[PDB]
Formats: sequence, C-alpha cells, structure tokens
Amino acid sequence: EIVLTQSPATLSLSPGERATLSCRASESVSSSVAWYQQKFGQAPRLLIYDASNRATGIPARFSGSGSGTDFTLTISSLEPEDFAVYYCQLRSNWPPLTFGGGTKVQIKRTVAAPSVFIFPPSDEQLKSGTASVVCLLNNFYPREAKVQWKVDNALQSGNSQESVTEQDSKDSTYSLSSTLTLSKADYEKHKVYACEVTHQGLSSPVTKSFNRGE
Amino acid sequence: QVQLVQSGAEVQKPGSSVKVSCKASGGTFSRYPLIWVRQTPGQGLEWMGGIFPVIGRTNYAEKFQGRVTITADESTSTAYMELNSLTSEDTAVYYCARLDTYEILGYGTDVWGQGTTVTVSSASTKGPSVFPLAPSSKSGGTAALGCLVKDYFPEPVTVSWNSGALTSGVHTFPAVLQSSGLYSLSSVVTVPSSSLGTQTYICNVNHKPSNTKVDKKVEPKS
Amino acid sequence: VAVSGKWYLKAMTADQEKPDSVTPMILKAQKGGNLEAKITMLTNGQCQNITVVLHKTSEPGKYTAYEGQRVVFIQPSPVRDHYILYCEIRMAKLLGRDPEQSQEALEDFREFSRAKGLNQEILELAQSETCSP
Ligand SMILES: [Cl-]
Repeated sequence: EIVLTQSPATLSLSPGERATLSCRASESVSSSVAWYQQKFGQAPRLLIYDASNRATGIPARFSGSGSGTDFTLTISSLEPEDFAVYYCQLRSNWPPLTFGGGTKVQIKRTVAAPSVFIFPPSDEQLKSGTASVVCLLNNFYPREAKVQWKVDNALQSGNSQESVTEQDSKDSTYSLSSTLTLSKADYEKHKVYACEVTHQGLSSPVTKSFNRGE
Repeated sequence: QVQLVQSGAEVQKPGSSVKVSCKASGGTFSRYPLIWVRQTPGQGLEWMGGIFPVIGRTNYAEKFQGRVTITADESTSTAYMELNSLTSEDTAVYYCARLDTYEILGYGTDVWGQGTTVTVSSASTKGPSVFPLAPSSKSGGTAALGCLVKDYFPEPVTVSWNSGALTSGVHTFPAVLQSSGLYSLSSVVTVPSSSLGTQTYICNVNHKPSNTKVDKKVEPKS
Repeated sequence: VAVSGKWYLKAMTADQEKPDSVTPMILKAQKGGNLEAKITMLTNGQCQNITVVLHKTSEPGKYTAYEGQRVVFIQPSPVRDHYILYCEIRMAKLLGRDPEQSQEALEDFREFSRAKGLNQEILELAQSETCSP
C-alpha cells in the first residue's frame, strides 16, 4: 500500500497569515498528487492536480509544489473563507488513489477552559425506563478535552457518546456534549452522578455532580 | 461536460448489502478511472476502489478488499458500488468520481457525483421525544439550559429557541446514532440567570420525515 | 490554464530509419486546448531545441501538428507513469517520469509498436539534464 501523511494535522492561523500544508508519501509517487478543500457538511473541492496545477477557477493564493515523496500546499495569505480541512490524494491513471488523513486549518485564539454543566434525567424520561445524563463543556479551546463519568465514584465505560460543534464564527471556541445512557434500573442503584473534565486550560480537573433526586 | 448522477439516500439493516449507482451523461468512463470514495459523518475521505481502464482491472483499498464490489455497465453508462455485511460504521456518504487523467497533460476536469447517504439502521421513521435539560439552581450571572431530542429516525431534525428569537449562545450538537438505530441530539443555550424567573425558554423541534413537531418549555425544576 | 508537466523521452521507433542525448521534455497546456512540447537533442555535435505545438481535436488524446499534416495519438502505458505517443512516416515514442529505463515499459512499448507495424528494434535514448555540444 501507499500511505499519505499530513502532518501537522491541525494548523491554527488567521486571515493574513501564510499556510504551508505538508503531505508525505510513504514512497515516491512522482507528481501524482491532488489537493482538496472541504468545509463541514459540503462536498470536497479540487484545488490542485498533478502536484502543481490549479483546477479551474481556483484563486492564485493557492499553490502546490513537490515531486517524489514531499508535497506542499501553500496559501500565500489566508482569507476568511479558507478555514477548512485540506486533503491530499494520489491522483493518476494507476492505482492506488489513497487519501491523506487531512489537515484542519482553524482560527487561532487564546486557551479557554470549558464551562461545565451537568444535567440530570427528566422525570418524564425516567417513566419510560431509560435515563440520559448530560454533561456540557461550553466554549473552550483548543478542541482536545477529556470527559469521564463516575457513578458513586466508579469510572463508567461503554455507556457514553460525545458530540462536538464546529468552531464558533464569533469567538473561535468549541463546545461538547457527553451523554451517559442508563436503564432506569441501573440509574436507581446509585446516588452520585459526576462528570469530570480535563482540559489544557484547567489546572486541576473540574467535576460537576448531582445526587439522584434534587 | 460530463455529469455523474448517483442513486438516492438508502437506509439498510445491519447485515444487509447496499448497491449504489452512478450514471454518466455527456460522456463515458471507458478511458478514465472511475472511483468510489466514502466519508463517515464528521470524519475523513477514504478511497474504496476503482475501475482503471489503463490496466484493464478493478482495484480496491485493503480496508475494503473482500467486502466491496465495483462494476460498470457500458450500455447504460452506469457504475455501481456494492457494500456487503453492513454495520453501523458503514453509515457514510459515498461518492463516485471520474478522474480526468487520460491526457498526458490536461485541465484537471474531474467530475464527482452528488453523493449518496447510506444509513445503517434497523429503525423505521419515528418522530422524537424532547426532554428538558433544566437550568441548575447554582457563575458569571449565566445559566446553561437545553433540550435533549431523543429517539428519532431518520435525519434530520431542526431546533430553534423561542421561535427563532433566541439565537445568541445557542449550540445545537450533531446527532449521534445510538445502538438502537435511532438518533439523539442536544441543543443548549446560555442565558442570564436573572432571567430564569421571568423569561420563558421553549425549544422548537421539527422532524419533517415524520411530519412531527415538539415544543418543550425548559424551566428550573421545582 | 498555463498548466505544466515534465517527462523523459526514453525510447522511439518508426516504420523507417537518432539523438546522441536528450534533455527532459516539458509540456505546457494553453487556455484553448493546445499543448506545447519542448525538448533539446544532441545530434551531429549540435544542440537542437525542438518545439511541437499539438492542436486540440474533438477527441481526447488526439492532436494535429505540423500545419495539419501530422496526426498524433497519446495514451497512458499500462506501466505506471509512462505514456506512448504515436504519430503519422509513422513513429512511436515512450515517455516516462523516470529517466531510468523500465524493462516493463519497454516490453509494452515493443508490443505497441508491433500492433502499429513499426520497426520492432526499439532505440533507447541516453539521457542528460543539459546538452553539451
Ligand atoms: Cl488570491
């Protein structure tokens, strides 16, 4: 197989800054490299083909370079609309046509710890036999954050799902929700429900808790 | 100008197969690589395989070798991707693309289909239940509250607050597909805690597939 | 457009009866559809700069050159990163990304020439990045 490595996988910049994105093939592939832009929820957009050729309509600030193993996409000066994920891909008459893992170009801002909120299951929900407990991590940066659930101090595993927002257009932060799902039976066996949060911006982990039954 | 048109959105049960079509008009694939690419929600692009006329062969990525079959039918200018033994992790957008690689040097006129969403679930169309995420009694003068939109299928739902009059501070999270085959998502908002007595907060949920609507008042619990 | 591509002329044949050395071939595509190919060749102690303009046809991979009088067919080889050019004298040429000979590409190029009825004794051209009289 041939693997394409895109490293770093995140770049945090701002309008006015140069962006230099790297794509390294695991062995020589001559000039057979394409670059794509992709914004959240949209189709991929071809920028560069044959390592150095702009697709039609692509602005001049986008340039591709390299031959062999080491390829580069340069955006000479970022515009607001340029914050997106960028992929490289082998593109040729011959297989394989592997994609790189992507480099996310985001807006830099200062570190911001999450504001954490815990929400008990509603009485209405409990009636039905299931309990959802929700933990909100609001307006943090950067994106890396760990959420751990503890029930009567026992670490939970396998019974939670997380979802994250796109970077906020106004304040450049992320938010995250974690939902712990239990049967009513299991929920009713324990007292203390806790959400424990670790993040670059927190000097100690932050916990929010409730005792089952206000 | 060649266009690729894919078949529409599919819902398939775990264990079944899905066969997605890709019809070319204005041209054919006889001299050009025809490839399939997928993207799982919020994740990256993965090449699945393709038909490569220059070597007279269809080739697959390792990850999909033995579980995907790619074919084409000359007479109908149609290419196909069949994925067997579906599991929830094959829930994705699948794309076909014709690559403009035949000329020694060309203009990069690649053509992509519009994408086909495949959702792997045992569920039937079902409207959501909406539960309050009640503001805590206990923070810079601000409180977080929200709605949990649980147990709907398929995507999407829409959520507003106060009929769209409340937009500041709202975060509506991407849905998660639960093991039941049903979706769940949360919408939250931060508001002034001084407001909690006086201002009503209602989430407006719309699930067009079921023609259902839920409006839920969210208030401090007694 | 002003799209570009770099290549090596590694082997040639024709239906009739030769550079001592060649530089890489460079192709430039122009808004409109035409390609321009440039290469330098060492012949009789002299460095000749060759330019050929290949004019679009309605068929991809098929161009006209030399004031309409030559028709040129360009197609990818089955062997990775090689192409075959066919022209009608009637001649064929093997192009590659790599200056070093590929035996596989050469073998395919032989079978191609036979199908076209060209001389099957293929001439392999020596490569040099610059041309020294
Ligand atoms: Cl520009």
